[PDB]
Amino acid sequence: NLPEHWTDMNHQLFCMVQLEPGQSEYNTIKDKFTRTCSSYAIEKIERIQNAFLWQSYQVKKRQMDIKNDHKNNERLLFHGTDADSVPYVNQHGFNRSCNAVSYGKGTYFAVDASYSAKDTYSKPDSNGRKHMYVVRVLTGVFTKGRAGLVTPPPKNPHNPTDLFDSVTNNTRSPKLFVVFFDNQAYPEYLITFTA
Amino acid sequence: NLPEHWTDMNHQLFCMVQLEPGQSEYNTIKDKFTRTCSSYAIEKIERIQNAFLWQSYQVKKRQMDIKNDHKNNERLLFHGTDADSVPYVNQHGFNRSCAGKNAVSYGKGTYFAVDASYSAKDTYSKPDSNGRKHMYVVRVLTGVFTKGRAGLVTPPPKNPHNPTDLFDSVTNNTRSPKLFVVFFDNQAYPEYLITFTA
Ligand SMILES: Oc1ccc2c(c1)sc1nncn12
Repeated sequence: NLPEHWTDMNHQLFCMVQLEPGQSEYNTIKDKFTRTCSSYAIEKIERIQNAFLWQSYQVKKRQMDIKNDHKNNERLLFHGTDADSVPYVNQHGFNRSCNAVSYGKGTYFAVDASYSAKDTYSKPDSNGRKHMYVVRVLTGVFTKGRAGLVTPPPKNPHNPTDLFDSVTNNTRSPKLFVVFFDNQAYPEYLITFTA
Repeated sequence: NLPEHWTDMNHQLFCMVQLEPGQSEYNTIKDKFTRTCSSYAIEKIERIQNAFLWQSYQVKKRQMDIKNDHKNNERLLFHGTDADSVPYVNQHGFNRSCAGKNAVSYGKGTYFAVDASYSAKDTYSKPDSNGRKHMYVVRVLTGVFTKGRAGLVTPPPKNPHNPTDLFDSVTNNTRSPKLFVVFFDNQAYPEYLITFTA
């Protein structure tokens, strides 16, 4: 049950689709980036059409909507990666087992494109190209994280197995989210850009 | 997709169901266990009915069935754990970030044994304060596998020149597999808990 904005895949399950500059989809995603990254040059934006990653994400999304009994569990975040990790993330998504981990041993997602735009995350390749994903993240109900977490803390010490969905640096004004489970993040767009 | 032999859960998402000796379900697990663990005695066997884990598991199984060529992708395997781990596993399954380092390491992931005897070692199924040991019977998507290596944090590529086309799991020995390692969430469904004692 594959989204509208996706384009036909000739019965295949995976495709990177280069967006057309000037059209609505490219303009929406470019504007999310340029809010904090208007000094960088965008070379291209690719929609990630990964049927498997999508299915697994959508299943986790329906589970978290039931669990939390409301539907505001999704946020759009950024993730800066090096050139070598791009093929893996496109095909297999984010992997905590693969950078400071101050708020737990999960995958890190930035609210601001500027945070992910740092060279330590979006590592320039030899040609100077940087890579950042626009990611759908199931942040759900979150709390402050701390070093050493391997899962989010429980929502009550009385019930140790009922967990928060993610952790953040700051609950009132978050700038990053950590998630600790595969398939809590769908990599939706890859931005190729330069300094 | 909840299987029709599961007990009704009255719109609940999790339930442990104690099995009865003399039923085929209990007896087939007992026989699988006693095959290599005849010196131990089973206290009880519970069916694990976790709606969410089962759904995420079945999605990965259908994905691996499409990906691989008519492969038998799923094995029934054993997992020894400590009493402190049973509530997390029952509710959230098997988390590689919590895995113990195995005495013979074939990668940094969750280990599953062919033989109950392996899982029955006190190192895995640690005796609780009452002398009870705990072993899961687990549906595992082993898929297409190769000999593992201690450095692995994911299964290796089938081909070094295509680094993203991966083996599903690794084993200690591909001619005679005794353990499997899996590197991803929802690639194992904890189906039964065996409580046993000396
Ligand atoms: O401590 C970290 C580690 C990784 C990381 C961040 C903070 S923000 C970000 N965007 N992409 C990757 N990352």
